[PDB]
Amino acid sequence: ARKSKCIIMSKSIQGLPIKWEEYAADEVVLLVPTSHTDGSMKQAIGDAFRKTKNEHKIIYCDSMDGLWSCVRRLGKFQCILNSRDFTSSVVPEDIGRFVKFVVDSDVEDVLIDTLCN
Amino acid sequence: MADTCMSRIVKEYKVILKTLASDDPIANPYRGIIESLNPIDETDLSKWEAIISGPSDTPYENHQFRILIEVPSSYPMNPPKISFMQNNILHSNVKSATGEICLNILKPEEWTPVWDLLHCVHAVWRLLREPVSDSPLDVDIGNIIRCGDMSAYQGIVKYFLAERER
Repeated sequence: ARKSKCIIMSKSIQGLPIKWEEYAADEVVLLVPTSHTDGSMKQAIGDAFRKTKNEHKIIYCDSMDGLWSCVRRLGKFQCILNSRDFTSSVVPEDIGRFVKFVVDSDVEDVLIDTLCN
Repeated sequence: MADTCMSRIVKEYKVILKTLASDDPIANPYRGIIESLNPIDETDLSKWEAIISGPSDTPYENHQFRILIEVPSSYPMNPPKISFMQNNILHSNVKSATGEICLNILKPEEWTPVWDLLHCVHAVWRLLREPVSDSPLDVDIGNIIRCGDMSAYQGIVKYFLAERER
């Protein structure tokens, strides 16, 4: 038994070498911040959810406020993100009210460890 | 009362059966909008149920919704109590858990006895294509629409409606 996840898909997280076909069947949501990504998400990530008909689990968001509203309303157990892709050098204080487990990591092994259990 | 509530709901009961029988879009304005509208237990005419189909050009497309309608003893002076089923939709003007619907026409300030169920269910359907900005029961899905992030609104509802089938 695994945990439910809300994954925020910045450039760095898209880069992670994750075989997404194995996780598409699970209760995972991919929120895509188009305000901090240049084009569409990596095609092969998109393709892996389609092969199972779980393409609905990827949600594109035009603004961060709306992205975070999705996080609260979706209310999954785990919130994986990486703030380094949003600051030139933030997670609203709310989120702890709706989510149980926040992994906000820079390190690759951490990000993979959580998303693969 | 029951003298007047019963006579009036019985009149409507005949209209509803007449109206929803025909496929002719003249005598039935509710083709593919109100799929069905009937009393839950035929013996007890105070509890009705309805299946609607979400309007086109919305995240509610190609999905049905079941609506609970309670008619009070004071009908048609007082409006009915209309609600969705628990955890059946994500809509700004709808408290998803309780299924409560905040629809203007059902307030004592704006209710006219001349309005009937098919109109009331129709207004609920109309709510899905035309959300209200004023004050949401789902302040979160409400916040998404105020910030004009439609991609987010389009996807999260489609996520909700899709994951409701599996």
